[PDB]
Amino acid sequence: TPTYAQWENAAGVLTAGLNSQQANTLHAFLDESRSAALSTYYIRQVAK
Amino acid sequence: MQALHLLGDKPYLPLSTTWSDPRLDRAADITTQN
Amino acid sequence: FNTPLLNGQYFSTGDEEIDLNSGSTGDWRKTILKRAFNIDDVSLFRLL
Amino acid sequence: SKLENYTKVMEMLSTFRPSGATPYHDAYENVREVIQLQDPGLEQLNASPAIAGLMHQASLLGINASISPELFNILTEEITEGNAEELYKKNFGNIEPASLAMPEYLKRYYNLSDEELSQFIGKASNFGQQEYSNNQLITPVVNSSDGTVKVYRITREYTTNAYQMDVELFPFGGENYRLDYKFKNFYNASYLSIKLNDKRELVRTEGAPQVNIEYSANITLNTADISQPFEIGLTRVLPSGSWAYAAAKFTVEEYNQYSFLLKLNKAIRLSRATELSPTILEGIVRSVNLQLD
Repeated sequence: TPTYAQWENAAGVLTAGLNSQQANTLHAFLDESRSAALSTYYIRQVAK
Repeated sequence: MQALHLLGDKPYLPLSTTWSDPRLDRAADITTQN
Repeated sequence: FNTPLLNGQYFSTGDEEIDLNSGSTGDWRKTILKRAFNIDDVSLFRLL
Repeated sequence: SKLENYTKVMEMLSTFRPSGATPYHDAYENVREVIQLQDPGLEQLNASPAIAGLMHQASLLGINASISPELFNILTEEITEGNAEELYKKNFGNIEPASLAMPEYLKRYYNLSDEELSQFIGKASNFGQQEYSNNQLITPVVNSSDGTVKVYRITREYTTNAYQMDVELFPFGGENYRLDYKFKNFYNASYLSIKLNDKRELVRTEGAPQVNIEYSANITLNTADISQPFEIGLTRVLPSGSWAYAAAKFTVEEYNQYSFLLKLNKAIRLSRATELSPTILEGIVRSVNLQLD
């Protein structure tokens, strides 16, 4: 199975081809997903 | 948010219950007391 | 180059050497160049 | 976490399976979103047979369904008793299954909606074992007095004339049960009488029960009953007053929630990842296995 570095490399190569409008939408979606994941992990593992 | 914490936790209400789909005849006889 | 940040990596001038060969599959810096210039690897080498 | 750089953190997060909205594979999400911007539906991928054939179908297709590779490892896992006690350690870590049994805690944990949780809790009656195995049935039961889920082990024990029949018991509520039974031999009953042991008659059926018919009864068994290793005594009484009596004991035990919570976790995460209704997924799972697996 592809290791995370392979995935991150593919993500970067694929992202380099996008335009400003599509990059803006991609970054907004990524930020929302990252926020959900980080909030859940913080609740489980960092919250006192 | 000020009104939100005043209301507090919305109560959970399970849809699965002890209510047995009773017959109208039987529900009426049961509720006929007093 | 630096915005938006790519995989939490900050791009700046350095003494390291970056490959512009299209078939070389360069590091994240080549991806930064491609994203900044909005071009693919083959056209990047052609521009070089 | 003792992690300094961003990509090490996102690598950690890509596999942090014990938390309620991880594992979160960021590079995979970026790739999927880029693909669904650049070629919605992979029309160009599928229009090129060579490229589509360099991939497996299940790999390109599993990028539509938003199943990350660690989520794929979660959903593939062979949950069974004898590993559920440590796959709970893998998939939930330190939260006690008694706390996570409460619907409010679990809804907060998965960040679910109330109506979203309600249909999973209906499906919970399916989440158990679907049939008796080794004379055991292990099943959740919702205590509707507070909505909490309780797992019961029912252990069958044929006591009397087991050559007459098979008999099976399936709870659905507090002291509320379905009893199923299926005869092996024919006796021309004037009626069929079924009792708790030979004592409290829970149901009676007139006429002769036939061979190879699964009859059923929505019996009740109460706390002072089910605390015992009680018998259930069935009795085909013939017009002569002769009978084909037969019976089995059914021990009822309360049981750990591990194998329940792991299946509910698979169901919630699959429904959320594929944005498909739980009813749809339940209608899909039955077309592979008669066990919801």
